[PDB]
Amino acid sequence: NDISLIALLAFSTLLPFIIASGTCFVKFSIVFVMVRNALGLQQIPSNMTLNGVALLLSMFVMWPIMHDAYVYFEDEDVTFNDISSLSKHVDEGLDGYRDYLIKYSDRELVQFFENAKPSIFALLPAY
Amino acid sequence: NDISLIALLAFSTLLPFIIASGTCFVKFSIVFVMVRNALGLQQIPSNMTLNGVALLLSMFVMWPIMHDAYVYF
Amino acid sequence: GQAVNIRDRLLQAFSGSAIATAVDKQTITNRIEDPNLVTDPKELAISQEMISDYNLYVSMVSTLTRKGVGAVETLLRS
Amino acid sequence: GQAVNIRSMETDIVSLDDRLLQAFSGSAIATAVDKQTITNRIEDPNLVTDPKELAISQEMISDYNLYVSMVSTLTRKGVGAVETLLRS
Amino acid sequence: GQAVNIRSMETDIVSLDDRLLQAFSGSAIATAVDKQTITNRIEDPNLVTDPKELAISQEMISDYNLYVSMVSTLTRKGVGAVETLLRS
Amino acid sequence: IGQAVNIRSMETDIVSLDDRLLQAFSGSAIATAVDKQTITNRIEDPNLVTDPKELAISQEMISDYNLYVSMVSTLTRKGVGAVETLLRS
Amino acid sequence: DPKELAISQEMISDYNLYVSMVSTLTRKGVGAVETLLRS
Amino acid sequence: IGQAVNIRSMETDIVSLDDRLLQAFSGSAIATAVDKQTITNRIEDPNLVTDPKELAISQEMISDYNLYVSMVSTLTRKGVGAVETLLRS
Amino acid sequence: FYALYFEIHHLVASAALGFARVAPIFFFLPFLNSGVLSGAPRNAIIILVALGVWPHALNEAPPFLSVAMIPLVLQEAAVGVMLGCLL
Amino acid sequence: NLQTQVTEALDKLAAKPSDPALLAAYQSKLSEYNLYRNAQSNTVKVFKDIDAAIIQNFR
Amino acid sequence: TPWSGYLDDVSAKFDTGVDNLQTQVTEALDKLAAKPSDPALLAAYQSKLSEYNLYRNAQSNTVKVFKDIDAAIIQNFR
Amino acid sequence: TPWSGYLDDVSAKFDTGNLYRNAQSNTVKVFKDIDAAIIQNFR
Amino acid sequence: YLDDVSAKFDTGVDNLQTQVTEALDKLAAKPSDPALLAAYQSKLSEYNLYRNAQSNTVKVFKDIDAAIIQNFR
Amino acid sequence: NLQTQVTEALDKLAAKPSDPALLAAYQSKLSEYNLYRNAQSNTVKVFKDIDAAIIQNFR
Amino acid sequence: TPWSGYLDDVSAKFDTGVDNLQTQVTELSEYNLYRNAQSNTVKVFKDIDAAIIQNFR
Amino acid sequence: TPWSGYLDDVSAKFDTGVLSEYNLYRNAQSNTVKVFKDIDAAIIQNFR
Amino acid sequence: NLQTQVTEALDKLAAKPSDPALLAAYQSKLSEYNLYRNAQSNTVKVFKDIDAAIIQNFR
Amino acid sequence: NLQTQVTEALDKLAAKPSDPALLAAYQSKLSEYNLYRNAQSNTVKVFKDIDAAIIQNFR
Amino acid sequence: TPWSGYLDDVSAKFDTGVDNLQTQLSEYNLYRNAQSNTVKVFKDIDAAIIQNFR
Amino acid sequence: TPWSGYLDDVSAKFDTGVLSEYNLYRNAQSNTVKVFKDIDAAIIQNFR
Amino acid sequence: NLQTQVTEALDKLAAKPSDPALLAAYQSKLSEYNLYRNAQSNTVKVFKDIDAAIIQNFR
Amino acid sequence: DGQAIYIYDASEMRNAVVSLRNVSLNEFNNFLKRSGLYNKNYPLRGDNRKGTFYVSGPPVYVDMVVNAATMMDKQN
Amino acid sequence: DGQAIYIYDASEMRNAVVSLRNVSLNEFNNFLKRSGLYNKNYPLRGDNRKGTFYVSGPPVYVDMVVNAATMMDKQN
Repeated sequence: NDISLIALLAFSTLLPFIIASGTCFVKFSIVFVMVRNALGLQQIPSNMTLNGVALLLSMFVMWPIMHDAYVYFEDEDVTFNDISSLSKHVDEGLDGYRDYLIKYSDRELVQFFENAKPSIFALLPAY
Repeated sequence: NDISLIALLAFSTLLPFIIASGTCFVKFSIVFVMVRNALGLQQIPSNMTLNGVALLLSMFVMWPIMHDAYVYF
Repeated sequence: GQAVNIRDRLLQAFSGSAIATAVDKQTITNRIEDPNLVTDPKELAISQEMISDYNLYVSMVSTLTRKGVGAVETLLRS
Repeated sequence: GQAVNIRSMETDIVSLDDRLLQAFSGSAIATAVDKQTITNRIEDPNLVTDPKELAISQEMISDYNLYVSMVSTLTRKGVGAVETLLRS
Repeated sequence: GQAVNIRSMETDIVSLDDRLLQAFSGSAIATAVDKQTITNRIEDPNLVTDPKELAISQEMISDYNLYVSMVSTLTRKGVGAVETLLRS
Repeated sequence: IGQAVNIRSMETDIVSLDDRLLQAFSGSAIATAVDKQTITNRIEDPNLVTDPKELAISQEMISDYNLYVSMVSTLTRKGVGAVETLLRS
Repeated sequence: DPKELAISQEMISDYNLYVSMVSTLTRKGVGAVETLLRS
Repeated sequence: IGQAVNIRSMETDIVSLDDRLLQAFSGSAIATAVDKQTITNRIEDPNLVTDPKELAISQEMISDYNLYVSMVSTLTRKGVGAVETLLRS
Repeated sequence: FYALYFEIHHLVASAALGFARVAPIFFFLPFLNSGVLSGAPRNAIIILVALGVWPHALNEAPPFLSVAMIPLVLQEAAVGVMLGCLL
Repeated sequence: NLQTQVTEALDKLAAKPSDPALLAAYQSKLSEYNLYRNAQSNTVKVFKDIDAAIIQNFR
Repeated sequence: TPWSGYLDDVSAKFDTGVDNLQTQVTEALDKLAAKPSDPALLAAYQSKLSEYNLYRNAQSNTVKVFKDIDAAIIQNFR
Repeated sequence: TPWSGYLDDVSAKFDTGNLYRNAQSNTVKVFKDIDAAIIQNFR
Repeated sequence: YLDDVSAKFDTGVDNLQTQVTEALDKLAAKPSDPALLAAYQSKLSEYNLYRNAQSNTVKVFKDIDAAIIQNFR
Repeated sequence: NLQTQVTEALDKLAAKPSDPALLAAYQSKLSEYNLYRNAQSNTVKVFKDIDAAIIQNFR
Repeated sequence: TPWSGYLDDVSAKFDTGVDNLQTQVTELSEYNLYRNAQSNTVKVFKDIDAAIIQNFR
Repeated sequence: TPWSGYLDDVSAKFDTGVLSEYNLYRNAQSNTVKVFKDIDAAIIQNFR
Repeated sequence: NLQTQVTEALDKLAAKPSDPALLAAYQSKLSEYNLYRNAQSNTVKVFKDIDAAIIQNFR
Repeated sequence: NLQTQVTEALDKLAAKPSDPALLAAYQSKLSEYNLYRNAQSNTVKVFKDIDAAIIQNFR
Repeated sequence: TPWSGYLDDVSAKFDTGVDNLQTQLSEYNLYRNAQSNTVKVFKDIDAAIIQNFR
Repeated sequence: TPWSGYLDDVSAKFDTGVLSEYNLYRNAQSNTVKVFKDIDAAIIQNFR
Repeated sequence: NLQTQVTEALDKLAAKPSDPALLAAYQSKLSEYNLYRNAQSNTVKVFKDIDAAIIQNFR
Repeated sequence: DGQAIYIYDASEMRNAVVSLRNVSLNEFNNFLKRSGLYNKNYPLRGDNRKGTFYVSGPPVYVDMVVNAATMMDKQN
Repeated sequence: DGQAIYIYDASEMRNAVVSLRNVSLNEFNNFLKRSGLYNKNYPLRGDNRKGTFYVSGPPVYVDMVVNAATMMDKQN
């Protein structure tokens, strides 16, 4: 029970770095300021605002996969007496996110990195 | 008699904001940030030590004033 | 004789937790204003639980709101 | 009667995340049983009378408490190290 | 008997310090003579053998105990209120 | 009952700063070291512990040692915290 | 005294919370103007 | 119940500060392991805990064990805290 | 003896609005900004300046009590940045 | 209104401090009022402390 | 209402378990004090006072055991 | 209604059973302390 | 308040403190009467119940106010 | 279900508060329930305190 | 289930250790001290564990 | 001068007030001073 | 293994609650087990407290 | 100076441990010194506790 | 092992100090009164250190 | 060197004072030391 | 060396438990050792707690 | 087990050793033959009239024998 | 063991020494011979009529001998 609360609190602490690196926010906030440098303006429209409009867009599309994380994990069918099925249970909980990263990452770079179904920890820089 | 100790500890807690306002530490700190800014150096000489060197001169001047308070009280 | 009756998601979330802390505040308030319920031990134990999960509830939504708004500033200053 | 299970099961790991995840499941299964077996010792009221089984139930609290407090502060430092380097 | 002054008209003060200095001198002389007037009550033997005088001195001990701690936490909260503003 | 007192305090002008603090430190360390012996050999002497006349004094000196060193602890803690609030910035 | 100290027990604490609340809002209030002027 | 002492405290040269700290750590972990097993064998022998004279001895070994590791804990804590402020600057 | 605690306690509430009025002048002025003034003794100055200039009497209760507080802060900040851009 | 029916039972024992039934009922009153008063004091305390924790988190 | 608590429950539980001991020791006090030499009356009131002293200490120390547990809960409130 | 205790019952065995007044007056104080010390062992 | 919970026992009985003194004045007058020993034991034993029910109710009210004051902080 | 056989043994002692075997068994019951109640109070308290320590660490 | 704790086992040992002492006093210093040390020992067993339940936390 | 508290005064009321007479005169005397003892020994534990 | 020789001396006093030598040796046993149990309870507590003090200091 | 007239009345009772008036005055002395001594011990303790509580508050 | 301790030594000191007092009434009454007294003393003087450990 | 203490001294006041004369002799001597013994147990508790 | 003349007076009362002078001297011995032992126990404790208060202040 | 067919892989076989106090192995085997849960491929290994034995098989067969043995010995 | 074949590498063999109180080694060797858990490759090393012996083998054989040996002294 108390391992679930420290794991959720660790996700709330790490949440700015995951949205800063792991999700599709980097595709937004880079190309937004790319247009400003394409026009030649330096401080217009003052990129503090432009990071806002990149954040509401990236949160709007990341939220449906985030909603899947509730309905898999708020249920009461988590009691598995053997620890390996519970491990594969929470493996299958993050499976939509892992499937999303697999959909948007290049193939051979991932297997180069897990050379060291693929691990979520390995494809993250490859995304 | 007992609440004289309460007045002492309550004076003790509000001490460094008196050093922040009442003493001459405010003359040394400002001119030391200004000699950093006029040279164009931004981070160096690492103003955590510049607070210390500005504090030690102000204590060096303020010591005869504060010392008569102990012997009087 | 005893009786019984039977019967944007953030905008429903804040309204849902709005009275969820109010009725648990009031049920231990009239638990403690009733003097018959504060003398019995097994009523005291379930009020002790009722205080303790009340503390964990509003502390959990406190810190989770704090880290929720804690994730926006660093990305916005960038 | 008593009954112990001699055979412990194991599975192959290929990556680095599953090695963390089996520690995650091993701690959640450790705390889920140790939250319960001392409460069953308290709820059985023959177990709350003898000082022998009181002293073993005394020390089972300290074993649970130091363990969960240790894994809290190690993770607090572990995420503090990811925090400071990316803040710079 | 005892005395009450009737008109506590607000003598408007140029700063709050003269008020604080008069409250501090109004109570330091209070608690100084209390710390004597119960100690000399204990130190006389004829005062302490009478139960009638003895529960009166029990009373003044309970007043002097409750007083200084009521001034203590009231000023500790006053200092705690002013430092949270001045810290910033 | 044996007492002694010295009356005239040594006092002058030193522009030197650390040696006054050295005299304050040694004057507190010796006065807290002589009394830990005086209370200990009062307690290990088995004649003083039995007398109710001596016991009223014995409860006093353990309170005078208790309040003294606790006062220096809280004054120094506020002292080293006051310099901390200015230099940490 | 059990009812008078209790009503003064709430009376000190709520006004202490009110003074901390009014000072934290002034700090985030002017700090928002500071960051918006840096923009 | 028949004791022995060793009188030689050897000296090996340190080749670095890292070589110094390994001796200071190994010299302190043995003393904190041995004193706790001393107080356990004092307790687990039940004829030692029933006598009045040995109890203040076990009280002394308790209060020294508490004060030793608390004094090395706060000192190492303030040491690494002194590292963190300099590294933050 | 309750009013002695209340006199300092009405003051520390009154200085918060006094801070909200006079804080964005210490950002605007060239000899008072954060480039010329440090962090540790800045907030000591800004409180006691508004304490020496606050118009109502200090021992009295402030009329701030639960009228409309979050828009009151935006009033006092808007007049503060007005006084900054005039000064 | 508990202090009223506390304060109505002290006077008959004041007039008669030797009745065995009355001091039994008086102790049955006063220990229950002891259990009531610190319960109210301890329960307002948590509602203050958790209210201070929010501003401690957000400051 | 003239209200009852759980400690008034257990004390009046002693007072309803007994029926007439508050007046039957008065009737044996009427009897023995009339002629204070009768052997069937000396043991009569001496058999009434003995159960009165046991019953009144039993109604008293039960109160303290039912007090201090409820003290330990409220001490465990914070 | 005639209420009875068991200290009323041991008097009833003494009725239904100057030395009779010395045997009973001592055994009634036997219970008066045995059943008083047992309930004094509560606290 | 704490004077009044003490004074309710001095008001609730009229002059018992003098009634014991005139009683022991008669006891030191003629120390040989059985009605005087029985009247003295009936008047003396009421006093220890009176003063210990005076000092115990203020003792239990003392810690009740001590529980009130410590929960300020 | 301990409170049931608590509430069933006081009444026969209420009807007969002089039986020596019964009040001995009643004290053997009631002191054991005294040992049970603060044990439950102390055991829920630690489960609250270590759970409050995590939010104290992570806040 | 009809439940008995270890304190009840101690008090029951004074019931099963005697054979007819509960019957023959009806049918005296023997019954004085046999009930005296029974209450004193169950008081000791009441107290020895109560320090440990406080030493839980 | 010898300092005479209230319990010295009540023993002075027994002495200055003046076989089977003289022994029961002590029998009532040895208990009344223990009664005056423990009543003030009841206030003294309630200071702390 | 102290509890064995605890559990072997109560029964002979149960069978004979009038032997004067036995209750003297039994009281000398049971007070000695009283001295052992709280000693173990007080000694595990400091080892908990000092282990909790390190994470309270370093947190 | 109470201990002087304590230490002056025991020796005449030592020479005559059968005078009935003397043990009445001696008990009236020694119980009165009992009432004085715990009064001084109990009165210094509160003056320690309230002086320790302020530094307990301000630390 | 059958372990004996210090309270067993001091309680047997009353019995083994005399030759045959346990087999051969006012003597045995006060002899029990001092035997039972000294173990009440000895169980208190250690228990004060027991509560004085932590 | 045999050390003497105050409880020895107050019993030394009693032992040099000398059959019913000898058995009322242990009567009051038991009373005085048992009442003198508890007067410091409160104060020796009152260090802490 | 107090424990020596403690351990030297118990044996003559053990060999002769009916001398009235000896149990008076034996009780006069054992109560003084009672006053000595808790005095040593109470005096080491303050020196531990005040030593713990400094690290409690500075942590 | 008379109602369905459970299929595991070979690396999931768990085993246990239990001890009975007042019920024999021959009586427990006559219970398993009376009910129909007796499996000749995974029998119970122990002495035929003793109290301790060893069992190994699928995880639904081992947890059934353990939960019926430690609930049958407590009833007798 | 009569139902399956376990295989471990050579670096996993475990050792154990266990002393029985109220049963002999020759009585425990009959429990291993009659039940069919006897193994001639890794026998039990010890004196035939004593309590102390020494075992070494696979981790499913060692844990079975220790758990089935310390469960007979609670029954005898």
